[PDB]
Amino acid sequence: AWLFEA
Amino acid sequence: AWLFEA
Amino acid sequence: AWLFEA
Amino acid sequence: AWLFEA
Amino acid sequence: MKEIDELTIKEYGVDSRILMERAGISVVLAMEEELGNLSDYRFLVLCGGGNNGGDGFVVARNLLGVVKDVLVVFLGKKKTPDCEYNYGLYKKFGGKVVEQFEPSILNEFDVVVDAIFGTGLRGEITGEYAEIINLVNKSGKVVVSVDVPSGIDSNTGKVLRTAVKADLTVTFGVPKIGHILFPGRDLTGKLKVANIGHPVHLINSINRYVITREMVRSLLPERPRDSHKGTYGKVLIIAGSRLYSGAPVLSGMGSLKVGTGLVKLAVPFPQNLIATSRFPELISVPIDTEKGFFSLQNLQECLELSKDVDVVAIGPGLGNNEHVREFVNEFLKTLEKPAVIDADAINVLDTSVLKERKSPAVLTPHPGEMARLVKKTVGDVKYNYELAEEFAKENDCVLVLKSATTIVTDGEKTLFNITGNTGLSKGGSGDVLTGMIAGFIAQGLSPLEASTVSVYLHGFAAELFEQDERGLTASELLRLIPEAIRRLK
Amino acid sequence: MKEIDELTIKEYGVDSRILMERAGISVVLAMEEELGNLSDYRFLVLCGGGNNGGDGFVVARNLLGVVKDVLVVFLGKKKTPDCEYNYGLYKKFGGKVVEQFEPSILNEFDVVVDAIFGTGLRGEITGEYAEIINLVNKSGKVVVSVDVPSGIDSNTGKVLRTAVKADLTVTFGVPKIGHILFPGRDLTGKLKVANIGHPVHLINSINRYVITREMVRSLLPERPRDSHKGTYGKVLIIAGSRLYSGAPVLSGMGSLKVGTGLVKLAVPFPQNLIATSRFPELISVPIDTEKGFFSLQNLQECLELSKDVDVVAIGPGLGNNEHVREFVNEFLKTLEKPAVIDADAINVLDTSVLKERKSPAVLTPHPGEMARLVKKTVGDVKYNYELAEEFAKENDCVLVLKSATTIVTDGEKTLFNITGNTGLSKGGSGDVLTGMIAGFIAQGLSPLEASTVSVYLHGFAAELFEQDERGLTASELLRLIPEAIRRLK
Amino acid sequence: MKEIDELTIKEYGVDSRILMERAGISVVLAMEEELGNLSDYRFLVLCGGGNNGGDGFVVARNLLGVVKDVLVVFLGKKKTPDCEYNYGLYKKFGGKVVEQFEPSILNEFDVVVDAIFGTGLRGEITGEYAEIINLVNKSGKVVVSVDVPSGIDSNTGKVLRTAVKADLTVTFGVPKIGHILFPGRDLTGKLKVANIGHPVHLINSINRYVITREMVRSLLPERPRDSHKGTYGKVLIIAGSRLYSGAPVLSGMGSLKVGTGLVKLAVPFPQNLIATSRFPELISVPIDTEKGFFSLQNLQECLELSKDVDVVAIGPGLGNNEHVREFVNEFLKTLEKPAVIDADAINVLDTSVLKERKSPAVLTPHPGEMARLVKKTVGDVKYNYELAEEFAKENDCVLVLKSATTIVTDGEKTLFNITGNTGLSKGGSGDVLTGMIAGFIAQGLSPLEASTVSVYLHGFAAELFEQDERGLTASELLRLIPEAIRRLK
Ligand SMILES: Nc1ncnc2c1ncn2[C@@H]1O[C@H](COP(=O)(O)O)[C@@H](O)[C@H]1O
Ligand SMILES: Nc1ncnc2c1ncn2[C@@H]1O[C@H](COP(=O)(O)O)[C@@H](O)[C@H]1O
Ligand SMILES: Nc1ncnc2c1ncn2[C@@H]1O[C@H](COP(=O)(O)O)[C@@H](O)[C@H]1O
Ligand SMILES: Nc1ncnc2c1ncn2[C@@H]1O[C@H](COP(=O)(O)O)[C@@H](O)[C@H]1O
Ligand SMILES: Nc1ncnc2c1ncn2[C@@H]1O[C@H](COP(=O)(O)O)[C@@H](O)[C@H]1O
Ligand SMILES: Nc1ncnc2c1ncn2[C@@H]1O[C@H](COP(=O)(O)O)[C@@H](O)[C@H]1O
Ligand SMILES: [K+]
Ligand SMILES: [K+]
Ligand SMILES: [K+]
Repeated sequence: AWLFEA
Repeated sequence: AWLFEA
Repeated sequence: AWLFEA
Repeated sequence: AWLFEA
Repeated sequence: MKEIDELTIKEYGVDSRILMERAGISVVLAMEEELGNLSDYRFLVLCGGGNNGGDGFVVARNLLGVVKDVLVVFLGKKKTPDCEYNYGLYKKFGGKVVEQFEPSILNEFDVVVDAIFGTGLRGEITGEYAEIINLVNKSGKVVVSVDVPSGIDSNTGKVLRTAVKADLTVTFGVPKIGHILFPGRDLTGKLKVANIGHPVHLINSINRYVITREMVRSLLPERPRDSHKGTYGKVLIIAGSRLYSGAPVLSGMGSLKVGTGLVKLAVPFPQNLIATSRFPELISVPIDTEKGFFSLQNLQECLELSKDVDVVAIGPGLGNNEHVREFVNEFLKTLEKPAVIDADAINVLDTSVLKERKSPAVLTPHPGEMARLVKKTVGDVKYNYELAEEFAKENDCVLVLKSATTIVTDGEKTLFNITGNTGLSKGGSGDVLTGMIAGFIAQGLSPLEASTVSVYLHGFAAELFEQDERGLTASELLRLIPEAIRRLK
Repeated sequence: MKEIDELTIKEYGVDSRILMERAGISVVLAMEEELGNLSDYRFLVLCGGGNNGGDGFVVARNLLGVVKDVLVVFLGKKKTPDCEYNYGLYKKFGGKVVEQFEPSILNEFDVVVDAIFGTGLRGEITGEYAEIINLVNKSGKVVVSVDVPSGIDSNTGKVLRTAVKADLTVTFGVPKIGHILFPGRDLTGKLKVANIGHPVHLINSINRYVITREMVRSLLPERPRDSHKGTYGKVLIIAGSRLYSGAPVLSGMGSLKVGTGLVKLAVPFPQNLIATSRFPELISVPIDTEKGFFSLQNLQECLELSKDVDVVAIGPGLGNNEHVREFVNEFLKTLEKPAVIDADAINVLDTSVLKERKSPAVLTPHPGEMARLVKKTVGDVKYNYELAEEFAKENDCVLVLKSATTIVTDGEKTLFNITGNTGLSKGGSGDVLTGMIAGFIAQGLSPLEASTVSVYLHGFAAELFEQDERGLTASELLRLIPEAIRRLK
Repeated sequence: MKEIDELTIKEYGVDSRILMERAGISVVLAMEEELGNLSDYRFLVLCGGGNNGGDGFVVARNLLGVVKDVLVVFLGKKKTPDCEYNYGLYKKFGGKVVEQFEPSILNEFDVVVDAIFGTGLRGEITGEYAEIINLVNKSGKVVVSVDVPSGIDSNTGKVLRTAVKADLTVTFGVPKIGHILFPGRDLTGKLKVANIGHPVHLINSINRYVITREMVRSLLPERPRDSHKGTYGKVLIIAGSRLYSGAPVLSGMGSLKVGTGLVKLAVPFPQNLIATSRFPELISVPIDTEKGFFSLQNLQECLELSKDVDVVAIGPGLGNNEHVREFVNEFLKTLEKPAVIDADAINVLDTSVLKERKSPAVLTPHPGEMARLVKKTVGDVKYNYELAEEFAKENDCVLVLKSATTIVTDGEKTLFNITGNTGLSKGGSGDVLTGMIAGFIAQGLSPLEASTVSVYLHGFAAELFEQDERGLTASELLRLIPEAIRRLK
């Protein structure tokens, strides 16, 4: 969740 | 698949 | 078994 | 494998 | 296919002995796949004198030493060269032949290989050949037919007085018409098509095919993410009467369930109200009629409704009286859109009106409607694919002749459908099909393409019914359609 | 087998074209079974001018239209008649041929079919044929060899300068010696034997066979419920020395683990005590020796012990000095029981003593012991099945020549064992085998039968080890034997 | 690695700000992988003034807005340029900093990120830095250390008065010696090594490595199918005494369990009898001694036994008296084979004899034996990898200095082993290792290779024990070896 929103 | 169609 | 021995 | 060796 | 064996020998250079060997071992391999290990079984091979029997001799020779017992009953008078060569080999390899059939001989064997006649059969079977076929059919043994079950006419599927009932049939290159049409399709049992060495270009040249899953998958129209209902077309269905208020609803939903964007029905008031109360997604336009039926008084209203649409379906539950006739014929004459013409629209059709139409049409009769249309007996038209070809060609249309095997032709290309089951033998199944074809045309498929995909899916949906097929009704079929479509992919 | 193709053509009457077709389609069917659906792959078929290359042309033709791409690189100068016929067909069916090999051509293909040479190869491969084989071996493509990998000598298993490493080899009728012996057995990869239409009587006439599960199952002695230890025989094992105290124990338990009723060891004191402390089921008789080794002083005691037994095993850990030589040779000369002669008993053996013996013997040397015995180099005797045949015949004995493929012969019948793995490459595995053979003889099998069943099971037990084979030791092998026996049934 | 950061900045041109950013986000990603979703947690980041603290500032900034609470306690006086830049960013992004540590501040947080000192620490920690580390260690919070736990010396693994106990440590480029040696390896907790953008060529230049699964897999010798016991080499083990009769057996089976073809022990009589009674696969030669120990009287017999072998292991349970000393030293002086020198052979060794030997040797001492050998205290030699390097180089040998992390060096290349557990802290585990090394040399690996693979596998087998490690014994370890080998592949 820190690096990416999907 | 080489010898037969079914 | 007819075509091949293994 | 790119970011971390463990 | 007779021309295909010939070309592969005479112009490609493949020895006919090699084709015969490849055919015979195919049969051995098909039996292994179906029966498992063959060493347990005793085989009775029944050979005629032609090349079918030759194929048998190859089977018999190949089974020598590997299985429990083999015996050939040779039933011909003379042998063709290739049959003779192979009789000669079977004998050299130590195989036993006899020329007399004893009724009790079925006793000592488990499998009957039927290599008596193949596609080389003219005229009725009588005498001993018949007796022996009747004996095999009463025996309860497992039956494997070489090429076609002996006694089927391979060009029509007809039983020539009598014919072998096989559990398994192994044919070569391509299915023959006889395996595809009834009664022959019934007597074929499980059908395997063996590649025996014909050049692929020849196999594919064949002008008549069975509709397959693969063919239908590649014809399904695309569903682009950026779409709206108009992308998927509009259908108008002109149908129903005070007598037949159900037909419109089943056709309408046939169209919607295959992915059509918008379906409008035109149905006499108040019967139009039936549709939207069952399926409120439909548009159902009240037509004001004098006595419950469409007539010329409704002509202008219907042409008007048809300007905003891509295809018009007409016929189901219209009734068949003079005023319906006038209306249907004047309508089809003026409508400059694709027409799908079913049921009562066919019963009242003037076929002169199909010739003069610039726009395309699909007709979808069952044999009774086809009989009346061309003024022949049901028996003359049933499974008559050449008559269907002539008619489509003469009238510039696609004809979909409904039956347990359905024929779809445009006069050049002819296709056979083998999906479905007896659950569709119930009124209203036909109505659903009409709707499916119109919907597929609306989505941009040609009339022949729309017809091919629809008959396939319509039958496949029937096979997906969970309970006994005989309890299937058109409303359940509608529900199964999108499962069919999903299973296709 | 060369004589087998010949007889099947010339006396049975099978056209050689038909044998060639059947061979080629076997190869196609074997590749389907191994690679799954073939339509995804691109094929490069490498054809010589002989009948092996002809087989290739049949493969190539059969793949036309069905797979992604096919190409034949034809590498011969001249074509045999059947190769020519099939080159002719491949070309008519529309197949592409070239006669120059470009190194980069492996780039555009996934499967290399190696139909360059078969059993028709004499002498070393050089020049372009070699270059191309070296290229294929470096390519990392999947390799299918027709008949034998090109460059194996099919009569010996030797690499003729260079040879193809195949993932799959499809051979015809019967395995050839070349597939069975190393290095050839290594280069064969997974071996399929195809039936291509030879009469079964000819296939079975073959004088040399591979030991199979089926063969061994039917040789295992019966275990009648009403039995006692004497039903299953008595073994005496004469073994060990002050230097080698382990060997007796492993041989003894080899005998017991195959179902022998009673095993007695005769081992110099106190080393005899080692056996019963590990396995108290054994009987281990102390032999009083001068210096830790058997000598003539122990001759009478050993003949006495051998009167109450069915078979005597001798050799493991005896040591090899003059007094052991005198003893072993005088003992074997007087013993009128079957002898199993292993290890040091072989090193000191006078072969004149084997001829004069009325009773039977099995010798079980590895190649180093066989070399010294017949006074040749290890390289002359290794995998030399004809030398083993001559020796068994001249000395009226069964010879079991140990190696990764073991040869068992009596001079008339020769068998090859292919079970086992590198875990048996450890001292003491041989000792276990000696015991297994003696035990099986004790139970009533002939020397050749006992030897056949033992080498098979000994190898199969090794393959059942749960962990990495390299950590297998003789004591674990003993434990796995009865699992092997159970898995056999 | 200090030189590696420098070269990557100064010659490759990577801004040091970019290395620092990449380091900080690595830490964030490692915590996510270990703690799952981070939004639930409250973070206390403890930053010094150096670049370690800078890394902390990057972590802290990156957590802003995404997690429940963040706070930086900054504990330095001055900031380096990159630390300052990042303090500046943290503050601009709205992050809170304080410069005073309140004992109770651990109360309001779940995770302590320790960015106080890294590889930039000289000399002992005292004063507040110590107090705060002692507070964190008492707190029971989850602790994540940036680079190395603050207070470990990254070159030795020593605790500089006091040090942080981390649950997770994220380091950069390569593991540092401090993570690998104790006590530091204990305080590191779970170690992740992050790639932060150093050129790969630099990473690999590193002269000292940890033995990995991958490294060991690629060193395992091949097992060619066509092999026999001589393919896999012969070992002689010279060992045991009347006092220590077990050692020979455990060394012997160490050799066999790694795949050696033949192992011979030379053990004073009757203690030699012990080995074959436990493992009859071994050869155990009786040596006739005066009083239960090897002496010069056995020199000639042992050189003779060593002619037929590939490697000799010597030492385990020999005893340490003058006559053993004379024997070991004269033997090693004359033996022209590779030697593996363990236990008592090391205690009596004259190191002048290692220099004059043409053939190679591996010495395998624990720290007590290493201490006596070089005449230093246990504390001076334990984990002293540079001393081990000097000694291997000066004596032309491989040294394997045993401990929970074992060091293997030849003077040029140094490797660290981290497999194993406290179950190996039991007599006889060392004996098994000696055998494994000798066996691997016998199979054709160099002394350094044999040593690397053996220490790895020896430890990995221990970890495979099913029950509590403390109940592990050398005999169970032997059984687990081949499982280790299998699990390696
Ligand atoms: N999502 C859409 N994209 C483009 N045109 C649309 C869309 N929805 C409605 N229209 C237009 O509005 C008219 C009625 O649309 P429809 O109801 O989709 O047949 C059509 O002539 C379309 O051009
Ligand atoms: N026994 C059957 N097997 C397969 N399809 C059938 C069978 N009976 C009827 N059908 C199909 O069901 C529909 C009947 O339509 P209709 O004859 O207009 O009532 C047509 O699509 C037929 O091809
Ligand atoms: N269960 C049995 N049935 C028949 N004979 C036996 C049995 N047990 C022992 N004997 C006899 O006792 C002698 C020693 O037997 P064994 O110990 O089985 O070799 C043999 O000569 C056998 O005939
Ligand atoms: N399977 C084999 N292949 C080649 N040589 C062997 C084999 N077995 C034994 N030998 C030879 O016999 C001697 C003793 O073999 P080994 O017992 O394997 O060390 C060696 O010098 C080998 O050359
Ligand atoms: N790599 C291998 N694969 C299969 N069997 C082997 C292998 N190496 C040795 N053996 C067998 O193990 C035993 C070795 O016995 P000896 O050569 O007397 O020590 C014989 O039965 C060999 O055939
Ligand atoms: N706590 C431990 N963790 C890992 N390995 C150990 C441990 N204790 C001992 N060993 C290993 O066990 C063996 C002890 O051998 P020795 O010190 O000769 O008795 C060496 O290989 C050590 O590295
Ligand atoms: K037939
Ligand atoms: K070949
Ligand atoms: K730190």
